[PDB]
Amino acid sequence: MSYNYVVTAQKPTAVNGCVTGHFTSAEDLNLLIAKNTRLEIYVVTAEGLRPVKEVGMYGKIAVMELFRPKGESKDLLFILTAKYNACILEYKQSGESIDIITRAHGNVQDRIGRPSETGIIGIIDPECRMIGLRLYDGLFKVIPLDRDNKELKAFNIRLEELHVIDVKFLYGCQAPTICFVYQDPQGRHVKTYEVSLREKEFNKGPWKQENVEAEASMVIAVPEPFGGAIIIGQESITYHNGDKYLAIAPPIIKQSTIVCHNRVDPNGSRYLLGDMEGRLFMLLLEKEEQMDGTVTLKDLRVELLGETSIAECLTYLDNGVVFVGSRLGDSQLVKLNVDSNEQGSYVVAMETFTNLGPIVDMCVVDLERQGQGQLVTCSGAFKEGSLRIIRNGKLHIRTVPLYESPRKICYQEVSQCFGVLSSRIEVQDTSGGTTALRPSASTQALSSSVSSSKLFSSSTAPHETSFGEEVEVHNLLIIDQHTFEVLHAHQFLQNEYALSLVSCKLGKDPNTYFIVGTAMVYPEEAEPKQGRIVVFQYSDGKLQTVAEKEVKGAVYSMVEFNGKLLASINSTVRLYEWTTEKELRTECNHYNNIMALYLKTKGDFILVGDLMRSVLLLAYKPMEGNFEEIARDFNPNWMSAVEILDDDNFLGAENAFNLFVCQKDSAATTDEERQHLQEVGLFHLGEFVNVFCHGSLVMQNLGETSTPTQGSVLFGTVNGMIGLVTSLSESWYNLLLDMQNRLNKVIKSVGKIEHSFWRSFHTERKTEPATGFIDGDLIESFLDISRPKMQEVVANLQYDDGSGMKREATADDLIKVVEELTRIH
Amino acid sequence: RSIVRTLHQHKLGRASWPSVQQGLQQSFLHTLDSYRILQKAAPFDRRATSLAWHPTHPSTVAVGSKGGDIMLWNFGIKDKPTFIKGIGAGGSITGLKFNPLNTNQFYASSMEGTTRLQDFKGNILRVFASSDTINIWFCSLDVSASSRMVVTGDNVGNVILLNMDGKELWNLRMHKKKVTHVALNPCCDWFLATASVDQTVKIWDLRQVRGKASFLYSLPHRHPVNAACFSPDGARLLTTDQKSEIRVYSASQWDCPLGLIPHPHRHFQHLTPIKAAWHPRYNLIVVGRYPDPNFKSCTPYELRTIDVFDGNSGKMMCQLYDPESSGISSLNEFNPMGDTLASAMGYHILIWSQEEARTRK
Repeated sequence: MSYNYVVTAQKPTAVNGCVTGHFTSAEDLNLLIAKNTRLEIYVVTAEGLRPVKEVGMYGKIAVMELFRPKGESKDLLFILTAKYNACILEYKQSGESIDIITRAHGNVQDRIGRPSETGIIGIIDPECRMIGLRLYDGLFKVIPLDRDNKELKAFNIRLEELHVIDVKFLYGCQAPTICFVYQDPQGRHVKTYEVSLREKEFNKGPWKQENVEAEASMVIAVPEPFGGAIIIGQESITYHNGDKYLAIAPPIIKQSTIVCHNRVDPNGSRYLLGDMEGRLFMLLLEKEEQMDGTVTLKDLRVELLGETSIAECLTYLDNGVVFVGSRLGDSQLVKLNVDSNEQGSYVVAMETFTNLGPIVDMCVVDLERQGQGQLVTCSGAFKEGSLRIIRNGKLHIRTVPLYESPRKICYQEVSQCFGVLSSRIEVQDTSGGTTALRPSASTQALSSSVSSSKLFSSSTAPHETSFGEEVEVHNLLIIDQHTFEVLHAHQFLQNEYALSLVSCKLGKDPNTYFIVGTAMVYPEEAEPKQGRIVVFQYSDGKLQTVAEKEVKGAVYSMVEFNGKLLASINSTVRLYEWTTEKELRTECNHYNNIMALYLKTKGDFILVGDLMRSVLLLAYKPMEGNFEEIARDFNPNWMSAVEILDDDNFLGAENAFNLFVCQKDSAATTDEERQHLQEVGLFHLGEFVNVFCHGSLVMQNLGETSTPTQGSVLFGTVNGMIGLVTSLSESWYNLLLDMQNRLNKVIKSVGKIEHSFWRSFHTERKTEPATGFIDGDLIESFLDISRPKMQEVVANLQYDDGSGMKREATADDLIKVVEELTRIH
Repeated sequence: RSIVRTLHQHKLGRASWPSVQQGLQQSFLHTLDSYRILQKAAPFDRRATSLAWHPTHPSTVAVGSKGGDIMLWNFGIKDKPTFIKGIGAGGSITGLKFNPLNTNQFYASSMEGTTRLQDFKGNILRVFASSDTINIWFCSLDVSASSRMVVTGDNVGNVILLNMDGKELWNLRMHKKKVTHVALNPCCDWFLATASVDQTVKIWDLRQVRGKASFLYSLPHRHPVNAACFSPDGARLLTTDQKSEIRVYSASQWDCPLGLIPHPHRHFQHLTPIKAAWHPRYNLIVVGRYPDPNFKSCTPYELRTIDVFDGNSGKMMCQLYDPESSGISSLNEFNPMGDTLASAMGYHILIWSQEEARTRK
């Protein structure tokens, strides 16, 4: 009865991976970039980046590595998806026609196994004798790179080391040989193994196991002439090769963890390293000659080049230019100068590339014109953090840099401003409290008002705090809707985290308030035991504390509900009325939750999203002043967001990157059966949804009803993807399902992945086919194939145009249909 | 690590899902320390031997006794639970799983020697097999839905495997003595586990083997085995002995173990044998205790209680205890949901759900 259509409004922009090589031709230096379903191919030029190709895959790309077997004139490409579809691909270009040929393909899924904590790891031997994969604990998977291995059959080798951190193949080995860092009760260690194909087993490695620093975290395999291995930790850098050992401990690196690496010089003399604070360093290997003409390591040095955006990945490109691929902020092309600039930096930004992710929250507001909704998102994280204001017309995005982390947003029309929670990191000062590490919005506001609240500062056993601990400082920012200037910043108490915010009116009170939920945060507590609801009024350019309500736990959620305030505090849901004396008064409570994290309402009905009891459907009863449990989805699901499509349809998103839709049991003959929600829709989306919201960014066609789709729910993702979910009739659902099956019979899938397999609901507990959801991207892909291909797709297709009797469908009919679908976003 | 910060990081993509699972494991243990208030109790006649949950519904449960007496009970209903009696002397039910199709049905294995499928209103729909000669009876039973197969164990060493409509092509002997437990994987369909008094536990491939111990893998032990249960994920096998041990074997090279969880659950004649169990949505283990003066105790205080361990580490994390229940918890089973626990002690059924909340007007 629930039939859904899902479509991309803006593809995800975050980069999950990037590699450089010579893939499109031997002479070009190509950069290939992975955005979670999309693969972008560029050629690196003297001026910047030239777009060459964009493709979609039916899968989350988890590994992307170039390699060149013996006898190949240019690199091949190995890719593994999150659903363990493995493929070897070759680039083929002729004229304006570009094709990706499948050189090898196969499903490498094991029948059983727990995917590892440190995620998929994939490595290729430098001589391309084999591929090595760390997919499951206790095993190292080897794919021999024989040309006949077209099904990508593999074999498993036992690993005695169950918790591998990183592994690389070594250079200068007669057989493929791995070196890897692991952790065990004795500490962390580095060890090596030779790889015997005949025995399909490890043999003793060329050098013994060595102890390394307790926080050794990454391994780099150094090419010739150096050979050996680099072990990167948080406070030290070491190099190992046989009897050769060389360690340095430059203090400069201790402040922030190094998180990515890429080889800069072909001979291994220099590498670049990027940290979580955006610092960019060069690590330099000094050579020592030997009597036999070999080269050994003389010394190690680290040199700070400067600051960049927080880097997910780095690639040295050419001409002193580096690409910095970021997932938490915009990606960049930066220039490295031999001499520093006026401020002492050797790094110069050349180009910036938009990243909306992570989109932690958003709202819809008719910012410019009535009825023309725009989306306002809290985008980014730390010094890269921002607000983003997105509207169509492809789209325009305005950026408001915050240089700290925004968390939540609401709009308060009567004051013509926005309230935004934000937070920044500060570190301990020399003698006093804490000091910030950089300027940010909360430190650059036009005005400020510290919280003078003492609601539980008295009669609360204080909890000490030690030295070395950094602290987070949270603020409520009042932001002008027109200028986006920081009008006010209200800083909360030390160790107090502002977590939720709503702007709404309650009861008969004509004032409009900002309502904030908070939590007192200490590192050692397994759960918060204290929180507040705080009611502010905005007038005369400042926030005034109007009222407070103390609770013994974290105020995870608050929502306006029929002129009352529903709030979730640790294991309780409480409904408060706003009295004439400006106080919250309990009407009723509901307790059958572990932690009620997400709330939405519609009329007198309440949808509750639980931490672990996935969803509950409640109704408020005004004539009884209490709650009744209406129904529940008895299937466990770890929710990340929820939304109400209507009184009978309930949307959910879960941590395995799937969506589902629940309905009441229409075929229920008893109260007990009536109490069971039915999961009627399932869909493997492939993204993590953090927020749903009602609204639309298309110009409203006043009198828009009598349309192929019904309803509009937008959602935002970690990767910056924006999507829309809408409802369909039964006939349209059947039509689109037939169309998708037929396209799957016609469309060539890169890596030979079936669309049904990709979109199939999949967890570690259960695997079932999808139902009730149309992948609108697949539907829209019809319009880009040639007309004979369209005719074949629609060949012998029965179709009912408008209202009437069924007839043969023509390609132009489906062009019209899909074009109509495309206008909903 | 103050979860909410980690939840935000996960929303940023920084923190991985398993880290979240770890934090929430910590949270569930923290609230499990508040299950201490024993909510409900329910008696009937002779000892309990098998336990099962209604999969879809949280508050409904089924239990099978020493005297072929089955009970089906729902909470918050007060409608005087559903009962069905049997012979009462030598018809001890020993295996009990719901029907994946018609939840008002149930399979059953009986000391009488009749693997049956029967309704909660009493009508026997079908017998599946039979001994036809006393002193040879069934002890264990389990079912799989994805393949629609049934499997059941004897007191002598032979296992039987049926389809949902009959069609027996199995009944080769696997062991030399009684088979206490046997089980199927839920996420795959075609590897099997069986346990025996022969001090060995065996992993089969039900489609390939036909040759009377042309098995797939064999894991030995020092003592007999009372249970061998798979994970929900399918990759971790739990095994539980009769003297003092627990072992965890992995998907990766079944032979060698990952870890030993030593804990005494010693066997006895009139006692119901003990059955460790997983928790469906975490990496926990739940077990009942039975003190032994000869076991080398690390703790100076040794009381009978329900212990809760971690799977992939080795050590404990929680202990449930409540007076007025100083008997020994033979059976312990969590819900598929993760919010409820049931215990079956001798002549007693206990419910341990979470306690007091605040109130409304």
